[PDB]
Amino acid sequence: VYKHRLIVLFEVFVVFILIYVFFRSELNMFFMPKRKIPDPIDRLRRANLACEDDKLMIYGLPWMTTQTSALSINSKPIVYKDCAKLLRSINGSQPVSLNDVLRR
Amino acid sequence: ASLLYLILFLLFVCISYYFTYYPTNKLQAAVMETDRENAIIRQRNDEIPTRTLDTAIFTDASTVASAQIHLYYNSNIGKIIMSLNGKKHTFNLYDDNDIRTLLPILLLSK
Amino acid sequence: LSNSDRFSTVPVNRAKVVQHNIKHSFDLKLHLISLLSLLVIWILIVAI
Amino acid sequence: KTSTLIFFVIILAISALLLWFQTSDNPVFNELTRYMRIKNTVNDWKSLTDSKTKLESDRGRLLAAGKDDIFEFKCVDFGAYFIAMRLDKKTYLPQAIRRGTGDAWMVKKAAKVDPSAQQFCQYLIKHKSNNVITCGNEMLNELGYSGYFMSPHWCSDFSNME
Amino acid sequence: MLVVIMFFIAFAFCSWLSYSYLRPYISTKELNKSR
Amino acid sequence: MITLFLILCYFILIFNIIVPAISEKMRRERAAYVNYKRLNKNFICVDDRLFSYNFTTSGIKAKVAVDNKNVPIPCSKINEVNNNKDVDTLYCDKDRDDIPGFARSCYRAYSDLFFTT
Repeated sequence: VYKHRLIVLFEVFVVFILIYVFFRSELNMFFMPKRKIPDPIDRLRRANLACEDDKLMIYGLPWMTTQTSALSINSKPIVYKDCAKLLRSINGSQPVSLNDVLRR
Repeated sequence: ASLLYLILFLLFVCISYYFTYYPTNKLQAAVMETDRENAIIRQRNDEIPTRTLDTAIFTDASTVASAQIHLYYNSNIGKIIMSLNGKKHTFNLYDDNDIRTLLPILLLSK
Repeated sequence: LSNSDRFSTVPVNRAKVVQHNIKHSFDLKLHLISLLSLLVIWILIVAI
Repeated sequence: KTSTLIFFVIILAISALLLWFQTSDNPVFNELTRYMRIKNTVNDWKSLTDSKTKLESDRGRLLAAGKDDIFEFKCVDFGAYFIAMRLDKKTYLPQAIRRGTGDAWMVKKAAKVDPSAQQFCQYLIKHKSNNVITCGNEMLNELGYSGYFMSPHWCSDFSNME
Repeated sequence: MLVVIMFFIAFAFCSWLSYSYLRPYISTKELNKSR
Repeated sequence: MITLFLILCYFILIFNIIVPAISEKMRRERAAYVNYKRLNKNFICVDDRLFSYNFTTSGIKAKVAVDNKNVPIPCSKINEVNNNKDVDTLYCDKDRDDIPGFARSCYRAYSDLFFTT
């Protein structure tokens, strides 16, 4: 007798109706995968520093289609004649991004 | 089929367990969800150091001095606050000028 | 001062008082009741 | 098969009777469900406290920025009493001078301007500052409550006003 | 067939009880109408 | 013989578990809404967003204050937001991905509503 199966499906359908009408948000944020919260620093993890001639320079910025120079505390470009020496003394002989600095 | 009955009964058991032992109302469920996601958020914030950090700060275009600074990350506005010589300065992670000014200090820190 | 001895000179941890009251109190076994009821229903309908 | 249907109808009647028991203003159902509700609530107390103290520790981390004096005892006026508190060095929650083994000290005031009360709070700061009480989990473990969800209290009022 | 009609009777009675018990809650229009 | 068992189990689930659950949820949410209406006036500041709660047939619902460009107003002008009650109100029910971290703010708003009330 298919009537019993039909009526149990009606039972489960009214259960879902009751859940959806009232407990929509609870079941939505409980029984469902959800996207990770984005981090602005996650995008900047690849931001690293180098030297161009005598100017500190920034690389790794995704939205930075054209490379843009760095700025100091006074909103002015940083011009140092020993930029490469500074990088060798601080960051060593290998490039250093924000990831390893943050993980320190 | 037996499989349909089994899955229907298991759906019964799961929904009944949820309604009996889990917060049915939106407020307590939101509290639990915020507890979890704020655990992750606080891990993210505490990942940023808060103690003293030695770094070479460029006071002008061709002048640099080594000094100690403090850092604190705020995710309410997604910005960073830094302390230098008892003075607090804000840098937004979205504004181009703020990130451009902040990057040399963060990347030149030992 | 009539009920001065009713109060406590030392502070009272009323949360622990409530927690002992809950600990040493009748346990309505709804878990056992529900399992037994489901077993009874299954036996009465499916099994018999 | 007839017995199966009879049991079906009997259990349906039992379910309907239970629903009638639940919906109506039955004192027995009310007493039993209040029993269960009180037990569940007192169980949840701990998790609610932990959530609130994590949130308020985050807010205290945000608030303490460029103000070193916040980390030192200050005599704050609550209208009816003076409390000597600061922000905890480690957890960044409010922390006041304790009174014995109880809550924070409360120098009751008999008017709006009470120089003696404030001077006694200063005396507490300069002498009896070795024993302190911190809101959140420490106060929960010592006195059974976290200070939050309690009105009036210094933890919630100090956090809200600041 | 008999079980189906018996279940409809039980469901209708139980739905009547549930609605009568839930009128103050689900019918927000009723509660805001009468203050 | 098993399908009758399933029908009866689902009947019990609907009328002895879900319906009293709905009653309890409405009771608690209406009490929280009453305390909110008596304590807090119109919008409140949560995660630097302006949230206000209203009670409907499906319980309590949180709406965020957005301007003409569906951008949330910062709390810095909350006072005027109280005066302009006809501002654009965007509900938390719909997953509007244009506003970043909408679920963040809505869940935190509900959590603060529970904690205060």
